Amino acid sequence: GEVSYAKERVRLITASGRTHDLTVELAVDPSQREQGLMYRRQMAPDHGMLFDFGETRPVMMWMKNTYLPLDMLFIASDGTIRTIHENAVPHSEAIIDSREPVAYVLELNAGTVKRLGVSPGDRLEGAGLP
Amino acid sequence: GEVSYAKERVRLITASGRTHDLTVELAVDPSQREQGLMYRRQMAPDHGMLFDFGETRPVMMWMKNTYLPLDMLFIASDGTIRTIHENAVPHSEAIIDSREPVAYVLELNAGTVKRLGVSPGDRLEGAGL
Ligand SMILES: [Cl-]
Ligand SMILES: [Cl-]
Repeated sequence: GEVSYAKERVRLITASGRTHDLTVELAVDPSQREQGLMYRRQMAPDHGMLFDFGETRPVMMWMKNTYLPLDMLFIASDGTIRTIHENAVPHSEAIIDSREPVAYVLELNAGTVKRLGVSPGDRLEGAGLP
Repeated sequence: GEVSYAKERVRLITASGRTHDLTVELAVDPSQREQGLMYRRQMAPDHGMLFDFGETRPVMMWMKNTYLPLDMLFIASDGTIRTIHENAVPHSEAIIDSREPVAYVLELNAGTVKRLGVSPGDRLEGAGL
């Protein structure tokens, strides 16, 4: 049938203590993680996709077939945001490497990191996290 | 400046032991309490506003300039939910009384109390509760 994703409420917590909720689709399967947000033409400002690699290891992301400009947050197993790549470029096959082992990647609309005042070292929290 | 409130994670804890997390904005001076949730057209199911009266006394609420239907929970200083008025009516000037003295009111989307299985006697916990 139609591809489905588990959804969940997560929150970004910043160093200032500010909290902001998001609704994310969980990309768990290999096909879900590879398809990512390909072909989607819209996505609400507080919605994103949380890629759950099921292990801690470096990861590689790209923008192949992706129309929405995105911010990418590379996240440790304890929810710490290690690095952030803002304004990934639609359609680009340039690899964006995590540069170090991580457990998750959060993709949000481009500009979301700025809108929410998020920085590396801030945290994502939710059901499995930390 | 953009209107802001201190914004907190709080948790409803039912008598049966179930927990439900929320993020609430804190209305803590007279102007904030009198204007809390006016104008808003949308609010997530797990969001609300916590009105902090700075003391324990009878309180009075209404729905002037309020577009969202809301559930009101009247809460003691220790976080115990004393009474609940579900399904307050957008724009209604009807005055909703705690009757007894309380320290807080939590406003949620209408129907939230029923959806979460919350009752009088249940508890709200957070930083400060
Ligand atoms: Cl801040
Ligand atoms: Cl779409």
